Parts: sequence; structure tokens; C-alpha cells
Amino acid sequence: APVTHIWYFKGVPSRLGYLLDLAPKDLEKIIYFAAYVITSVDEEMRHNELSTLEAEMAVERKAVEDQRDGELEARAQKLEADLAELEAEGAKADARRKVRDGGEREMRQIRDRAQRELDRLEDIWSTFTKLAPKQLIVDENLYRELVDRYGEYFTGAMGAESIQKLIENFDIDAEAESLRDVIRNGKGQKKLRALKRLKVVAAFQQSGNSPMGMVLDAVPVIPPELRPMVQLDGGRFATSDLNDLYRRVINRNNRLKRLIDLGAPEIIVNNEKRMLQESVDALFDNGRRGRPVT
Amino acid sequence: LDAQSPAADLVRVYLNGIGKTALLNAAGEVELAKRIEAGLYAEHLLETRKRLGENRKRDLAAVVRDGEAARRHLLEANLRLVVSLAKRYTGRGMPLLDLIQEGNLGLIRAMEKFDYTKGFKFSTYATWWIRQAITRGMADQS
Amino acid sequence: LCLNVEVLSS
Repeated sequence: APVTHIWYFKGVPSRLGYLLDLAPKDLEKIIYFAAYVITSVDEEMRHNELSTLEAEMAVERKAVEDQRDGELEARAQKLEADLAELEAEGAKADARRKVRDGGEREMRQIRDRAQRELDRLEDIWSTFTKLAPKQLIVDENLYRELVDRYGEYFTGAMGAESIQKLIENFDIDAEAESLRDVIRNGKGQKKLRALKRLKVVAAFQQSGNSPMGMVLDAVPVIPPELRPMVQLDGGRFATSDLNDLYRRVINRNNRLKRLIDLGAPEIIVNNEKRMLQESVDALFDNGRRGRPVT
Repeated sequence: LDAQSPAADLVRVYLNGIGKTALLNAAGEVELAKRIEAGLYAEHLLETRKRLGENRKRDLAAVVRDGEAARRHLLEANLRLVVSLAKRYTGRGMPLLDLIQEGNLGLIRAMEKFDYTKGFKFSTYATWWIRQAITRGMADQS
Repeated sequence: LCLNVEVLSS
């Protein structure tokens, strides 16, 4: 499972944050699997049927409104019939108000649930029409609803591979030109941020390299002598803990491999990937962020 | 923006992820067992039934989907128990994440090879299997 | 540390 290099998403300035124009909060949430992210979107094909999409949105809203109206009318008729029955029986006004309040609260709940569905659809439509890369979705339920409903245009996954795909699909020269154009203008406040981002991007471009070096797939290990192995009177292992950290990383990778072979739902696999990322970050550096291992 | 933020504990992420769990009190779990049995049966018959070009391949598909849903739900149900059992045997120098991962591995190895067979609460069986798995993990860690 | 340290004898 691809991982990220601790020296970047935690560094100040965080090279990833500037290059990918993401706040540290969002980047760290993405890395440790806290919220999904929209990688790429074919906005054109959605625009070509944006009117048709709005039309189907309207008709589904009409259908939900229609079932809502059916329920409201049925319950209002039931309540009115109950009130007429109670009047015929000549019961006290206390019973009248009790039944009336019960029915009114039931209808308020029905309308509130209908408005729940309506605002859910409105959020879906807003986040669908008003959608672009680098967007976040904190709640998993909303993302599940999006993919189930509109799983055609935008592809979004949470994890290091997400960043890798985003950066490799991303281009540098266009952003460099846009930042240069912004700098050519004024507005010091945003101009300084533009200057910093342009500096980073120009360094990337001049380096002749690619940002893909910020997501690792194969960590190396130093020779054995550099981590000398020591035998005590009882032959105990008390040498540099480098062996301990490599043990942890290898053990967790093998657990990942075995688990993915066996098959299991997304929750366990994602948790396990997070644990692996934690171990690699610890090995490249202990105590950089969070509680150091002891 | 470039302001810094604090990190997040791994355990708390697990709690947030499992907060959606809702135990069934072991009563309806028998229905889930029946559903998964029917799902395996439908899958096996479909594998055998590859030859027949049935007009309705959607009934087997429906059984399979019901089985998969039931399996996922029952696996979700026992995360609270596995994390309780894992935390009950802490303090031995092994991070809680590794123990809980081992418990999940043991659970998936257990329930997917379990039958009610007019047996008792499956919770006892899961507790037993995950306890054995975590004990094995600790022993091999040394 | 993934830092490709070349020599550039040229």
C-alpha cells in the first residue's frame, strides 16, 4: 500500500501543502484515512447533461414531494375523522386537544422528515454541481450517498494512492503560469502566498524531477553492520532498535498482505493501512508528530 | 492557509468508525446466519449452474447480496466486543492497534467458519477465538 | 532516506 514521506506532510512549510494547495488539516486527514477526496471529475460531460441532470433532480424531488403529500393528506384525513368521531361521542375537550396535538405532531414529524430528504437532495445537488478537485467530504454517509446516486463522473478514494493519482494527473507548468500572472497583479495579501507557491512550483519544474517522489512504494534498509547486532551473556538482543522498527514494519506489511488475500470489508483494511503508514512515519522519524514509541 | 494543527489518536479514529455499530442482542443473529447460509448455497449453485442459461439469474443474485449484507452486518456487530477483549489484556508493551488488528483477524477467521448448529450465543465463540488469536500473537511476539 | 545522493564525477 503506497505511503507518504513523513518529512513532507509534516514539515514547516509542508511541501505537499504548498504544491497541492491544501491546508495541513485536510492533508493529514487524507493521509490517516479520515475523509474521502475527489480526485478527478469530467465536468464537461456533466455540463453536457447539466440541464438533463437538473430535470431528473426536479422530477425526483416531485416524486418525494408527491409521496410526502400523500402521507400528509392521509394523516390529515385520519386526524379529521378522529376529531369528528370524538365530537360525535361528545367527549371532553381535553381528549380533543390530546388527539389533535398527537396528529399535529405526527404531521410535523412527517413534514420534517420530508424536509430532511429534500435538504439531503439539495446537499447532493449542490455538492454535485458545485464540485471540483481538492474538495473534502467529512461525513462518510454523504460520500456513500454520492457514490450510490452519482457514481459516474467523479472518482474519489482516501489514502496515499489518492494523493499519488492527484499529483501525477496534476500538471505544473499551467499552475506556474497562473501564479506568474497573479504575481504580475497586486493584492499583496494573496500575492505573498502566490509568491511562495510559485517559488515551490518553479523549484519543482527546474529540478527536472517529478513530485511522485513524495509517495514511496519501497523503503530501503541499511546494511546489517550499520545496525550492529549484539549478543549479551545470555545472547539477548540489545542492539540499536533499528531492528525493532524494521520488525514492526515488516510484520505489519505481512499482516496487510495476508488480510487482503483472505478478504475482508473496507473498515479493517483501511485501519490496517493507517497502522502501516504510522509505522513508516515512525521509522523514518520517531517523535516527529504524536506520541513517540517507547 | 498554512497554520498547523494537532494530530489525532489512532484509537479515537477506531471509536469514530465503529460508533455506528448497533448490537442485535443475539436474537436476530440467527436470521443473519440463515441469510449467509442461503448466500453460500446460492453462490455454489450458481457456480454449478453456470451451464444453464436461466432467464432469472437475479434471484440467485438477490440471495447472494442478502448473504453478503448479513455477513458484513454481523462482522460489524462484534467490533465492540473484540476491542473490549483486546483492551482487557493490555499493558504488556504491545500497542493496542496491533492487538485489535489481531482480534479482527481472528474474528473473521471464526464467524465465517461458524454454524449455529443450535449452538449458544455466538458471542462466546467469538470471544474464545479472538482470545486464542491474541494469545498466539503475544506468544509469537515474545 | 530515499535521498538519491549522486556523485557527479563529471
